[PDB]
Amino acid sequence: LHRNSLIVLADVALFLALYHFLPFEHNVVLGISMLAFIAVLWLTEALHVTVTAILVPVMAVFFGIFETQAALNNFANSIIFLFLGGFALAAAMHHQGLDKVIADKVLAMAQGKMSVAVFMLFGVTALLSMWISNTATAAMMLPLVLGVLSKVDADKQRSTYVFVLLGVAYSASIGGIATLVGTGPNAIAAAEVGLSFTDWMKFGLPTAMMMLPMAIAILYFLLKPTLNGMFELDRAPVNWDKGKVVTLGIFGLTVFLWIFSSPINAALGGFKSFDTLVALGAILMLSFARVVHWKEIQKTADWGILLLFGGGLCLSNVLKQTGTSVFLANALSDMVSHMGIFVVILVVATFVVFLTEFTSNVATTTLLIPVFATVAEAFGMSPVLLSVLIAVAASCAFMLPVATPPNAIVFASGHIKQSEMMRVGLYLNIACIGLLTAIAMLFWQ
Amino acid sequence: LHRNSLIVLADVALFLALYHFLPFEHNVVLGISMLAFIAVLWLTEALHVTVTAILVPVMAVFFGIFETQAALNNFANSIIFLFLGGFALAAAMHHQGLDKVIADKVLAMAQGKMSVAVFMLFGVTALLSMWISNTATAAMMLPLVLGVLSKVDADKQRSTYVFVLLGVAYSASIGGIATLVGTGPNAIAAAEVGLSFTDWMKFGLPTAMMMLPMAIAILYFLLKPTLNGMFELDRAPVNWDKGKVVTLGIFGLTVFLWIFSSPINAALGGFKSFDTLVALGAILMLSFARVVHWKEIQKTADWGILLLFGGGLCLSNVLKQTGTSVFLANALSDMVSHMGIFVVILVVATFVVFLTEFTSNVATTTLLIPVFATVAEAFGMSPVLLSVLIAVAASCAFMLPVATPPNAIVFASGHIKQSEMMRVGLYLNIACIGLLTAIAMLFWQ
Ligand code: NA
Ligand code: NA
Ligand code: NA
Ligand code: NA
Repeated sequence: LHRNSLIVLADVALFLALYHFLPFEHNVVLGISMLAFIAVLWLTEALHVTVTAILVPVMAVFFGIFETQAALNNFANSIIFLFLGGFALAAAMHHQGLDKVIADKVLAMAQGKMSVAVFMLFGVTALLSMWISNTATAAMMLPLVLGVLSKVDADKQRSTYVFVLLGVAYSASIGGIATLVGTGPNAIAAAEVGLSFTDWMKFGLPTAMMMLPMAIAILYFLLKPTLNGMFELDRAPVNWDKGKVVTLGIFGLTVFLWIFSSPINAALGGFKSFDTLVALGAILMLSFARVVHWKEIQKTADWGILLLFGGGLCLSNVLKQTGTSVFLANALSDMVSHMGIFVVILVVATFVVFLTEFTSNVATTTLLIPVFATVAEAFGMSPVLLSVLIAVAASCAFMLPVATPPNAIVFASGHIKQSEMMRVGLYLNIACIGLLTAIAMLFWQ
Repeated sequence: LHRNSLIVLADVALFLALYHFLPFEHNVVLGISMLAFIAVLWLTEALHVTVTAILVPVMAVFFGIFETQAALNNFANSIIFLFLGGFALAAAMHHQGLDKVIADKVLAMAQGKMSVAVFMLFGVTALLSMWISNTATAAMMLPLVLGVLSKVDADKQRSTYVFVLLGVAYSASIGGIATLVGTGPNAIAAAEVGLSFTDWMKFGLPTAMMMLPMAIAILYFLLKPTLNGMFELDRAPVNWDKGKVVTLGIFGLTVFLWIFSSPINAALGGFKSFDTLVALGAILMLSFARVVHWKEIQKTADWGILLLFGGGLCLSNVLKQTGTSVFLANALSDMVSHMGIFVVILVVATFVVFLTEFTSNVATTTLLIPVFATVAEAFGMSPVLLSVLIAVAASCAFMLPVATPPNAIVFASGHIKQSEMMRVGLYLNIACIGLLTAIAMLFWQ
């Protein structure tokens, strides 16, 4: 009866059709049929992204691709735990309120000017996003933005107070592209290609550094009348209490180890997934130091995403084992050799940047990274480039809401028009396809 | 400064002491020192049970027992997922309110009599517990019990209304010993020795059937004046709405497959952890049938316990790999051969039944099952017996509150005295040590 129940039934039909009708060696048919099936379910979101994630192994197993345990093992991948460590680290500084104090301390640095208020609102949203989340950083910033944009209250004077709402909802998404914790895609890239925390920062941070000015410049150079206004610093001020200095201390130590993971680990006897251990060491320090309880981390942790990661890793392995990765590489062989590597990464960059407007950031990365990385490997090229690219571009959701929760959060502010966001995003999208294809060309040799 | 911070520091000291001072082959020292360290942390609960669980792998890995990934893989064990399926199945019938309707439908079967009210209150709490939880079934029953015990309101007439409060808090714990979903210990036993869902029901259900009458008989034959009273059926009645019949349908189908897993799987081509698949198939059916959203399952699921499971599995493997399992078997060799198998299981049964009053149900099972099962295997005996026994006896917490949340829930009802519970539990404990040692002897050949 429901829309989504039909999409599912239509998909079951599609699979059954592809399964019986495709003219290839059995394994490839199965792999293709599965790929299409999952592809739909994550794009349409007829079933919750995570339910789909769980579906991958159960299928794999039933269609004899893997044994039950072999398939589930995917879910305990070390990056998944690294991300859990990220969730715990966030949970700590939110419950501690260290996110609030970094907001006030930097926001009250601006004396009483709306000019240097919003520019410091974007700079904080981005810096906080690096470690916390997007969905979380946005919902946490909304009250702080509405507080400031209440002096220039005139909402007949909209474009003063739309530049700042849409400003943070992008700064949350751009701040995610900074480190391996922050947004899902980055994790799925790292898990697929085997990146360290300090590896994904070498890519992402430059890109975030580049993109945030480029994004504000585009919002600015539409309709900004914000060089005017005054402040209302209205609420109780903040102060470092029982180890908000300790949470920062652990955080600092954790981030330190993460950056210097390469020499620290090497000069420690080279432990296997060192970053994940650092992330668990975080969980342990944070608990021994009593600074955050567990019930907090259980609420903060998005187990749905943690599960999703594994569902997609499983998929990747389904593609390899069935030889679907190699079959597609053969199929694309003529096309990709006729295309330049510029052409390819331009097409890839464009495809996602717009496909991410329709669908969930992760859901698409969980779909695309496996297909692309594994096919790239069949061609005997380094799957890293394409993967990192997909992961970044997936977080380039700037057009409509429903693209990312940060978009839908500043939108529910019953003010910003559908039409408005759609065309700033349309510019920013293209702006990015440039910047990415540009940077992706520079990170080659 | 805090109590627990010192316990931890004292433990760090203890480890360091055992590590440097024990006079054995390196591996055994390491294994022993670890075993002791963890043993403390789970018994004292100086760090949250789950934080300790995470500590196992991080140790294992740092002390070169396992590689980082190999260690984490423990957490994706198929039973862990089977339990997640249980959490989803529960989440469904609670959000759907199918737990409420099974309460009313059976409670309103009793026309207006307190005699057949409380006897049907225990029978429901136990039946609901089989699938839901203990902590959850208890907190869900408390309002339904206080509703009934408001006609015989006279709390100078306490022992009418203490027999029923303490009655359900035991019926929740006894109902847990029925199936593989229900309480943690049962899962940790199944994961350790490789039990099917239908395997742990062959043990547990008879034991629950036996124990519930035996427990009420002991509460009854203390201070019961409840053959008197009348009903106040006060609140809106219940009715089967949008697929409360569907939730029951899936539930029924799931439970059906679980029981008949053996012939269904065998006549299907023998898939590996069939029960876990059935449990995931539950999650999928429940979502396709739209009957429960995911955000619900993420709230219901105790990820803390799911993580704990893996922490203990890891431990077990730490014990094997270091040969600590074999070293202890050699150490106990003279003692256990001097003891009868009766003597042994009597000592085991007694030890836990009382140790579970001081500590968390799971925490102790996660500690003891590994030690006992792996040592039992070194003796070349079937680790099943001792394990099942420990898992059951761990859920025999009847004395003080803080033993189980169900105990602490009916206690916060600002009525039942410390002294009262402590001596009913003291009888019921001994009563069980009999029943278990009795049954455990019968389940031999
Ligand atoms: Na982020
Ligand atoms: Na998106
Ligand atoms: Na239970
Ligand atoms: Na207990």
